[PDB]
Amino acid sequence: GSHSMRYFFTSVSRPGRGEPRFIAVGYVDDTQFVRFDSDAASQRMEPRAPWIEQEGPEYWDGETRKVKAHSQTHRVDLGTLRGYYNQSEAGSHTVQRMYGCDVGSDWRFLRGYHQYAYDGKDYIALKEDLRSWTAADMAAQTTKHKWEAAHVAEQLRAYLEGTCVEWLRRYLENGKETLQRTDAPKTHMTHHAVSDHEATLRCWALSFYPAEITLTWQRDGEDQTQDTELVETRPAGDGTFQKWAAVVVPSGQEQRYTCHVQHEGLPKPLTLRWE
Amino acid sequence: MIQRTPKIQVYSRHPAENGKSNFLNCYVSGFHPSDIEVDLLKNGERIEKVEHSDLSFSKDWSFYLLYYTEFTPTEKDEYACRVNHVTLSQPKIVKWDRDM
Amino acid sequence: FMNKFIYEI
Repeated sequence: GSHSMRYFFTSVSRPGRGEPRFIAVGYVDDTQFVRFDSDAASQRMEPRAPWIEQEGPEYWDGETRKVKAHSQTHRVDLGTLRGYYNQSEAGSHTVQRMYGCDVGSDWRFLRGYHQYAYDGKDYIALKEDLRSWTAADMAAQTTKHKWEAAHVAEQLRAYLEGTCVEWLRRYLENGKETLQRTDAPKTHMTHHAVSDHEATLRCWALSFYPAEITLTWQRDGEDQTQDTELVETRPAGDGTFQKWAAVVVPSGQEQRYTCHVQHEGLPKPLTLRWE
Repeated sequence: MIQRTPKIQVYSRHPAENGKSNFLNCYVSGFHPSDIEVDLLKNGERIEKVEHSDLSFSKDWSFYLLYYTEFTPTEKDEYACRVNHVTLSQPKIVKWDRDM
Repeated sequence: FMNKFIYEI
């Protein structure tokens, strides 16, 4: 199906407090498998998935040698960006980089991306054609010229369309028990009495993977999303996800309300009804 | 610079059942910058052994973290999560509700 | 697998 490999990098300067905090994480779909933290002791790429630890020492040596290069590039970038924006030397600033590739149902390249942000604001991004850049302001345009001169986009295209896809396919094959699975959500409905004339009807979906799911409340068929307390899909901690949607029902109207659960793991959308 | 308020969710990995082991999670998301302080509390007291996930961000570059610790819920015990961030004028306590 | 080459801003 659509699968994806993504790498996230965060570099936070700590002025007068030590080296910048560098954190790198790697995801296949909604599953973290690699991590690096400058404040950890290993100073190595650590595994976060059972399918990745069986890689040899060469894999981890290469991953650590590349993540330290990323760390050194981001440390230089912190000062370069502090210079471009004429910011003071005593403020902590954040740099974020996210790059990866999505492959389709045929496990062939579908989309590549490489985004770069400064202080939570878009800075420079690779366009969908993997040839041009989108800059946010004039410092980002300066970077765009520096990167067009160095032919950065061509090397990035070679990586995203080739190496990224190949290693994503390797991961999908080696970790199919967790990566190619579809855990259908376990659903149930709860009913709480907020008063004697009102009640809360909550609809739960637990233990599902991947995280994409739709919970919709309906009253006699009409949509109730404006009066629906929906929470962000949250991790359970075991590689699955949770979600719930609540509605305030007048006491005696519970049979009018139906919860609808749509997930990739469900052959038919589940329709839950209280009473 | 950009400052986004953390959304906090306190929950359990499994449906709460008294006497049975479980995991307490405090999920902070959508915040910026990344400097954040998250403590899990049992009856107001700080829980010592708390592990946390690794720092990642969303499409709008807002960070998300998951703090968790093993625990056995009971009928009388109270659990909560204290979160402190630049965007919060006062550290917010989010109580753990078995049905949320 | 991360990118071997990383250029700077």
